[PDB]
Amino acid sequence: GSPSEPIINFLEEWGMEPLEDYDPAQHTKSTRIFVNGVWTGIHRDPSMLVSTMRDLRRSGAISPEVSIIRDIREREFKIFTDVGRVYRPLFIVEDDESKDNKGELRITKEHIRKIQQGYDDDVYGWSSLVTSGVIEYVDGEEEETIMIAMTPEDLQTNDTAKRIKPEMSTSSHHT
Amino acid sequence: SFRFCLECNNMLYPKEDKENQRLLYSCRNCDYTELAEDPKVYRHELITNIGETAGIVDDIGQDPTLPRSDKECPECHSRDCVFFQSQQRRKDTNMTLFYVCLNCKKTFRDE
Amino acid sequence: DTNPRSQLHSVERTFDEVIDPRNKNRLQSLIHPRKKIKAVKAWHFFPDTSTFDQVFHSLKFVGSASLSKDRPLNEQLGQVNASILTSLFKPIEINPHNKWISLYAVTDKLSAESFRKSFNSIKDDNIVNRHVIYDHIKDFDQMFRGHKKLFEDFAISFDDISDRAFFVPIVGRLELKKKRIVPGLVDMVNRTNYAHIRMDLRNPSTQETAIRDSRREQYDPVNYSSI
Amino acid sequence: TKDDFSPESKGFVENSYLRGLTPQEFFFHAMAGREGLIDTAVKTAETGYIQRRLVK
Amino acid sequence: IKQKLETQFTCLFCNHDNSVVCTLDKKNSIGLLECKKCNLSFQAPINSLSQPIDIYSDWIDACE
Amino acid sequence: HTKSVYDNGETLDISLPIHPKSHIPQGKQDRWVVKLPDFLDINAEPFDPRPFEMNVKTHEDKNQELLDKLIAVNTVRWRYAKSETGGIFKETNSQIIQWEDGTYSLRVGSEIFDMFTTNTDDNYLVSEHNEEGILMTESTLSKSVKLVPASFQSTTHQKLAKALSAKQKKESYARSVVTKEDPEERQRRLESQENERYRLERRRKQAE
Amino acid sequence: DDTITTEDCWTVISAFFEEKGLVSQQLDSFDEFMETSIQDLVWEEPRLILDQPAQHDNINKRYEIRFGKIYLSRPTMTEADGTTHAMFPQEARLRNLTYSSPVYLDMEKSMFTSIDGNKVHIGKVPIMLRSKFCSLRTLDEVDLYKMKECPYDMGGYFVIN
Amino acid sequence: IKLYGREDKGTGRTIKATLPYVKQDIPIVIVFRALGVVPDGEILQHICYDENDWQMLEMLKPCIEEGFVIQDKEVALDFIGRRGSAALGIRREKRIQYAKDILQKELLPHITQEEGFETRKTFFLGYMVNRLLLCALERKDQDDRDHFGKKRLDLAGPLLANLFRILFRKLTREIYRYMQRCIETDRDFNLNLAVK
Amino acid sequence: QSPWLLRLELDRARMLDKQLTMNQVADKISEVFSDDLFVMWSEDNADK
Ligand SMILES: [Zn+2]
Ligand SMILES: [Zn+2]
Ligand SMILES: [Zn+2]
Repeated sequence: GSPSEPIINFLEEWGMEPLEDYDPAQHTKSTRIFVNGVWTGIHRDPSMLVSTMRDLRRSGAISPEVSIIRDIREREFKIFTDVGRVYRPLFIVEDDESKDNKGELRITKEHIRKIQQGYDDDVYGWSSLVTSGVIEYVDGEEEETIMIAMTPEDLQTNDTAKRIKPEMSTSSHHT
Repeated sequence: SFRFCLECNNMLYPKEDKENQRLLYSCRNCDYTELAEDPKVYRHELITNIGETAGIVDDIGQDPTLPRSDKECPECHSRDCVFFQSQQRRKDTNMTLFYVCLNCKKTFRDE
Repeated sequence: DTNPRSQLHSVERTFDEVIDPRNKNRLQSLIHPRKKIKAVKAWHFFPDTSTFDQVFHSLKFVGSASLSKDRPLNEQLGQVNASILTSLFKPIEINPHNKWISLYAVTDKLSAESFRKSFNSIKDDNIVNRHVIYDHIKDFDQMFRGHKKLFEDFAISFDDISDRAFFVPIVGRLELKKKRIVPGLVDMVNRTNYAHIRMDLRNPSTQETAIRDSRREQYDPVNYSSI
Repeated sequence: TKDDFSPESKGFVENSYLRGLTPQEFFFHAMAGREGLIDTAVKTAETGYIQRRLVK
Repeated sequence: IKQKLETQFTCLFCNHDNSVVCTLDKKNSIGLLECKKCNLSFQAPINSLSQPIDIYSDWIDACE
Repeated sequence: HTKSVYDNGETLDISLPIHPKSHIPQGKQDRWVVKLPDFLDINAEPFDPRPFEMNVKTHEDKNQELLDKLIAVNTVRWRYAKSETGGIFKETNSQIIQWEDGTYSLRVGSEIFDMFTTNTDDNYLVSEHNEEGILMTESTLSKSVKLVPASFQSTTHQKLAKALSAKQKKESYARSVVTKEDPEERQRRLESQENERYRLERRRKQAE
Repeated sequence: DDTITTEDCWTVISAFFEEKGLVSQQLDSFDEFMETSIQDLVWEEPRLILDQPAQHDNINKRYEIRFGKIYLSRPTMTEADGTTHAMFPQEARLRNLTYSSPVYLDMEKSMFTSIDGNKVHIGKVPIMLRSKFCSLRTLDEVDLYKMKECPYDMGGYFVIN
Repeated sequence: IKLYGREDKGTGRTIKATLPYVKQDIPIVIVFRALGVVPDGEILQHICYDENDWQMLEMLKPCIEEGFVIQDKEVALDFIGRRGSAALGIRREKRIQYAKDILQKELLPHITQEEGFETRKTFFLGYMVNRLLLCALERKDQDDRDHFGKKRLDLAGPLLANLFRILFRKLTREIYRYMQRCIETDRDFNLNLAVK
Repeated sequence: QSPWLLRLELDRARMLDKQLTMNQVADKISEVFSDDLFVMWSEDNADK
C-alpha cells in the first residue's frame, strides 16, 4: 500500500487535465485516467505519459509496487497503489526502437558480478537491481498488456529425447 | 442521432400538424417547434453490423501483444501491418480479420 | 546549495542570463533541450501595474449555457463580436438559497463598436460621456470556486511592439448554467432585474484614483508611492 | 500474441511424459488435472444423495 | 383504478395514529387521504410515480 | 416565440470610473489562462536581495528544504535595473520562447518549461467591481495552457523526483517507550482509592 | 557484452531470497500495522465530546477528550508478585504465556465553558515473531542459541497461550 | 445500477439505480437531476461519447421518458428524500437536507466527501451507465469474476486493523458511558479509571 | 386512415431459404389483423 498523492502530483505536472475542463464533444479522442479506481482526469497523449510513469517507477521515484496499466483498446490508463495486490518480478527487455540494445535483456554480466561481489564499484542487492531498471514487479492486471518471453533464449530467432519448443509462426515478428 | 431544443436543451419529440400535414419536432416543456427534414421517424435493426469495424483507435499500433503480419496495405503499401479479429463478440460472430497499417491505419480484409 | 548566499547568487545569475529579444544571434544560439529546434521569437515576461488594483475572475459557461450552442442568442447578438466583448454582468441574490446572474449587452453594433474603441483607447485624460444603454439578454445559475493561493491562475497578454508579455492574477472561477425560471416566481422575477441599464462614462474621481494608487503601492512603489 | 488459435496456444501438449513438458503445457495440463479433481470431489456427494433417495 | 391502502400515518387534527387510509386513483390522477376517525378528506394531484408517501408529504406541506 | 419577460424599462444611471491602461492589445483581445505548477511560483514584488538573503529559512526536513529551494530558484521575479544612461528600467528574469514548430515555452533562467494549449470556447475574463456589485468583462480566454518540464534531465524535474521519492520514504508514527512497572498498577490503585472514598462517603451520608 | 545463462538467473534468485526471505509478506504487513495503522485507527475518531447547558445561570460546559500519540514497548511479563521483566518467546511457549506488548495512548482532557492526561494503558497487542517489535530481531546468531531459539526458525507467527 | 426489462419483454428497458439507505429503486434520470444536471442534453453528454451511436440512445430513450415527470433539482431531491428510509413525516426542507446529506455522503464515498465537488460523481455515474449499456449491447464480454487481477489478499495488517477498529470503538463507547455515569458526581475523574 | 407509414425490410436470403412467399406473409398479416391495416408488398424482383 502506498499513498496516491505523489501519483496525482506527477500526473498533473505532466499535462493531465482535470474533469471540470472536460467536454465529451470536444475531447472525443482523449484517454481517461483512473487512480485507485476513481476517474480523476483526461489526457490527450497517453503514450508519453505512460512512458514517463513507467520510467519514473523504474528509477525508484515511484514505489515499485505501483501498478501502471494502459488499456489501448478501451482508451483507459489505470493506476493502482492499493494494498493486497499479488505481484511477481520479471526481467526487463529493452524495447526502445531508437536504442541499439533493442530486443535484449537490460541485465548484463556486470550486474551479475556486482551481485556476487556484494557492492558497487563507485550494499548491492536485489533492491538495487529493482531500482536500477533491470527488474520490475507486475501484478495480475498489468500482465494483460505485456509480452513475456519464457527464457532468454526466446529473445532471438532431430533428437528423439529433447523436448520441442513452440513454433510460434502466427506472428512474423515479436517485440 | 436526435436533436434537442436550442433554448430548453430538452429532447424534441416528433409531431404532426393536422391543418398543415407536416412533420414537426416539438419540445414538451416549451413551445419551441422546428420543421422536420427527414421522414424516417424511427428505425429498428433486427440484424446489425455496427460495432464490428468501428472499434478502431489511432494508436493501436503501439500494442506489443498484437500479432504483426506482412499483408500489403491498399493505401500505404507498407510491409508491416497489425491484424485482429472482430471486436464485436456475439456468439455468432464471424472470425474475419481486420488489418491495420502503421501509416494510414486503414481497416481492410483479405476477402 | 542550501546556503542563503548560494541562493542569492543563483538569483542574480538567473537575472543576468536573460536573453535580449533583439539579439537574433543569441536567440538562434538557444536550442530546445529535447526538440533540438532553434528559437524564433522571444517576449519579456512582466507583471501588469495598472490592473493589480482590479479583481479578475475567469467566467465560463457550463454545458448547454454555451453561447455558441444558443443559436438564436448568437444571431441576435451577432455571429469577435464587440457586443460580447462589452457585456455586463449583475449578480443579484434575493436570499442565500436563491441566486442568479443577469447578463446585459449592447444590441446595436455601432454603439458597441464605439464603446469598445473608446474603452480600448484609454491612454489620455479625456473621456466622452457615452450614455450607452444595455439590454437584458438572459439569466444563468452561478457557482463559484475560490483560489487558496493568490496567483493560482494567471492570464497572459502579449505586446509585440515592446516584445513583452503582461500577466494578471486570477482570483476565482465563476461557472454559469442555463436556469429555467419557475412559472410561480415570475411575479417576483419582474421586480428583480431591469429591461435596460444606462452606462455613463466619467473620469475617475481623485479620491478613488488615490485609493487605487494606494492599493497598487504594494506592487510598484517607485512610480506610485504617496509623497 | 493476441488472437492465436494455433494448437500449442490453446492447450495441446505435443510432447510425451518421457520427453518432458514445456512450462505452458505444464500449466495447461495442471488446469485439466485440477478440473478432474474438482469434478470427482463434487460429483461424489450428488451420487451419494441420489443413492440414498433410491434406497429410501 | 382506485387503490385503497391502509397507512400508518398520524392525523394532525385527531392525533390518533394508524387511522389513515390513502386512496389514489391513477385514472383521474388524484389521491385522497381520509382519517378513519376524523372523517377529514385531503385531495392532491398525483403523477405516474406517485406513492402514498408523496401524498402524505403533500398533506404535511398543506397543513403547514 | 418565448416572449421577453422584462418589459418595465426601468434603467439605472450608474457611471463607472475607469483608469487608463499601461498597455493595449493589438488585433485581438485574446489571453491565455495558465495553471501555475507547484514547482513554479510568481513573485510580483520587486526583487529585494537583502531581505531575501536575510529571510532564507533552514529546516531539518530535507524534502521541505529542497522543495523550498527549488521553488525559490524557479520563482518568476523582477527588479529595477539602473540604465547606463542614468534612467530606471523594469528588468525581469523570465522570457517566453517560441520554437520553429510554433510551440511556446516559459523560460526562467536556464530552465525551460513547455506549454500545452487546449482551445476553450465561451471562456472570458472579467473585472470585478465589488463596491457596485457588477462584473465588467475584460477579454476572452481562448486557450488553456499547461506548463510541463521539458525533459527528464532538467534539474527541476530531478529535484521534484528526489523530493517526492524521499517524501514517501519517511513513515514512522508510533514512538517506542520502555515499561518499568505493571501497566495495570494505576488502575488497581485508583480503584482501591475510589472504593475507600466510596465507603467514607457512604458513612458520611448515613451520618448526615 | 556477454550472454546471460541459467546460472546467472539462479544468482539473481539467490539475491532475491537473500533480501526478502520466504515469509517477508507476513512480517512486512505486521510492521506496517504496528508502525502506522494503529495511530490512524485511533485518529479516525480523535474526539469524544460531552456538553451540558447547566441551569441549576446559563452555563454551557463542554467536556472533550482528545486522543494523542501511540506509545509501544517491547513485550514484557508481569509476574504475580509484581516484578516485571523482558519476555522472550521460548519462556512464553514453556509457561503458556502470550507474547504481547502494552500499548499506551495520550488522552488530553479539555473543559470548555461558555456562559450563554498522560500515557494511559489501553491494552496489549500480540507481537509477531521476528518482526520489528520482537525481541529476536536483534541478538545476532550467537545469542539466538543462548535463548534456546532455532536459527532456522523464520518467525511470522504469534504465540497465544 | 440494475437494467430492468428482458429481451422483448417489460415494455421499456428502464434503468433504476439503488442507493444506500433508500428503500426503493430510483430511475437514473432522477438521480442525475438530483446531483444537479437538469437538462437532458447535458445528461446525454455525461453518459454517451458518440452521438452516432443511435443504439445506446434508443436504449436511453425509455429512461428519459420515464423521468420526464421530474424537471427540477429541488423536486428531485425531495423525491429521493421521501424514500430515504428516514423518520416518517419529515418536513420538506428537512427532507431536502437529508437528501443532500445522503447524496454528498454515502454515495460513492471513495470519490469525494466535501461540498461543491459533485461534478465528479456525475461523471462517474455517466461512466457506470456507459459500461452497463456497453455490456448490455453485447459489445463487450461481461467482467470475469475469476480474473485474479481483480482480487486482493488480506494479510496480518488489514485483518488486525479491522479487529482493532472494532475493539477500539467498543472501548470508546465504554469510556463515553462511564463519563456520562460519573459526571453526575461532578468529580475530577482520573481518566485512568474510565479506560478498561 | 392515418398518415403514419409502417414499413419493414425482409432479408431476401433467409426469405428464400425458408421457401416463403411475400403474398403468404401479407396474407398471414391480413388474417391476424383483418382489415385494420392496409398492406402493400414489393414484388420478388425488387432489389430489396
Ligand atoms: Zn424545453
Ligand atoms: Zn502505411
Ligand atoms: Zn383524525
